[PDB]
Amino acid sequence: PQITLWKRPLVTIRIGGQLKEALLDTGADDTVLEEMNLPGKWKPKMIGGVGGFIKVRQYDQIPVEICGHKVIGTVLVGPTPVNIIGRNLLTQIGCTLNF
Amino acid sequence: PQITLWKRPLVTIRIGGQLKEALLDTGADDTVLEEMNLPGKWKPKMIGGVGGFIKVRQYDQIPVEICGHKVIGTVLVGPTPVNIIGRNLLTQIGCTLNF
Ligand SMILES: COC(=O)N[C@H](C(=O)N[C@@H](Cc1ccccc1)[C@@H](O)CN(Cc1ccc(-c2ccccn2)cc1)NC(=O)[C@@H](NC(=O)OC)C(C)(C)C)C(C)(C)C
Repeated sequence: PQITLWKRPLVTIRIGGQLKEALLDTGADDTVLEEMNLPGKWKPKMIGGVGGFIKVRQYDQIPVEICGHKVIGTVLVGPTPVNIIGRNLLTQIGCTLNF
Repeated sequence: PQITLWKRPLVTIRIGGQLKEALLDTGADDTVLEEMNLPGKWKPKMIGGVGGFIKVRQYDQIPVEICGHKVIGTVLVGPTPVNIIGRNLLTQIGCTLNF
């Protein structure tokens, strides 16, 4: 698809049994999801945005379905205002900015 | 051009004679520049990112040059860690997210 930017670029994603809305974010290095109890090992990290830092849990090698595209990578979980799909997963779906 | 997302989509912008590096950010409603002086009236605004809110100064109808494209719109100035080009100006350059 070709997504214009008059509205927030929100899509539905699937992570295990859970459907969520998430923002396609070219200004995010990383994918950050709202609080959820994913399986397996995690590492505590801090990530920075506008307004300062938040503490997140880093889970590696997590399958996520984004608009029917299957990706597998790193997901951070923490007190983000919105679910954010960052470049680490945008690159796995083949996303580019065009103008 | 087409910009891949392997690295941060940083581009050079020109504003009022000044060169700046800025991030093309589909996850930003607004364009927000690091602290700088601009002419004309402004008013305070609070904008929220992942780590909370910052207070910025809102300037309307500011011309910006982004990758050869002349745009005019609202620019927020304040304590952002990075210059951000948000959807208000991305729409003016006709940017789409493609995958
Ligand atoms: C290298 O660090 C990052 O990549 N940081 C990312 C990040 O914060 N990205 C910012 C751009 C950025 C990059 C580097 C340093 C600082 C900031 C944005 O891509 C995503 N972010 C994601 C975001 C989106 C919505 C909201 C929000 C806020 C209030 C109410 C509803 N939503 C908060 C954060 N958007 C905003 O913060 C924007 N906020 C905004 O559009 O609010 C409507 C601003 C910018 C206009 C302030 C994450 C923490 C998401 C990984």
